[PDB]
Amino acid sequence: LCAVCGDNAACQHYGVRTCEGCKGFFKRTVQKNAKYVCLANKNCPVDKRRRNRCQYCRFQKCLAVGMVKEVVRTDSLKGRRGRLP
Amino acid sequence: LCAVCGDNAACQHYGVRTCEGCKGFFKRTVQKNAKYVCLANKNCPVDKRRRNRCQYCRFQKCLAVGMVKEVVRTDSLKGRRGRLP
DNA sequence: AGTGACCTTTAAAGGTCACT
DNA sequence: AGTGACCTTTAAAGGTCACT
Ligand SMILES: [Zn+2]
Ligand SMILES: [Zn+2]
Ligand SMILES: [Zn+2]
Ligand SMILES: [Zn+2]
Repeated sequence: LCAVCGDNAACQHYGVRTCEGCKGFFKRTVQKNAKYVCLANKNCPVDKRRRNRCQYCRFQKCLAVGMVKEVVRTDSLKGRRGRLP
Repeated sequence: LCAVCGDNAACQHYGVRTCEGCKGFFKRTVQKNAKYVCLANKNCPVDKRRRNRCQYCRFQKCLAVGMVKEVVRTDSLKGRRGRLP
């Protein structure tokens, strides 16, 4: 299951077995180089029910569990689907 | 282009860019743990035309170009299709 | 604008069988 | 029994768009 939020997970995404929602979130965050601010103490619990309630803490736990930014495509590799040789 | 025989090659197989024929040859050789003997000096040229005329020299150069035996599935992984998680 | 269930696209695995 | 053109299956990458 998903290491950052607990939802159901079929395979690994950007280094960690993740939910479909946390694949999309982590992917859009890095492409847009988004930057967030947590309205509370950076201790927001990130489970399936509270997942969207803080984008900072949800990205913070993304980096903590070990999702790697470099996997989302950048420079030459942007746009191509599937595995890269 | 296929590194062992020169035929056309679409992708990489067991570590080296190879044709379908040399993918199949290399895979069954290792599964059957086959062992060959070269009817001549072990210098037999392996191109597309003479490709099947000596299975030792074609296997000899197969390991030389650098395809690795471990990729074909053994023990736990025998029988399973596709990429491994 | 952001979300995420759903989809296509890849590299590369093995399985198949007319032909030899 | 051996070959190899062809097929299906894997994980995992991006793209979509009704819903919010
Ligand atoms: Zn998730
Ligand atoms: Zn927070
Ligand atoms: Zn070849
Ligand atoms: Zn020979």
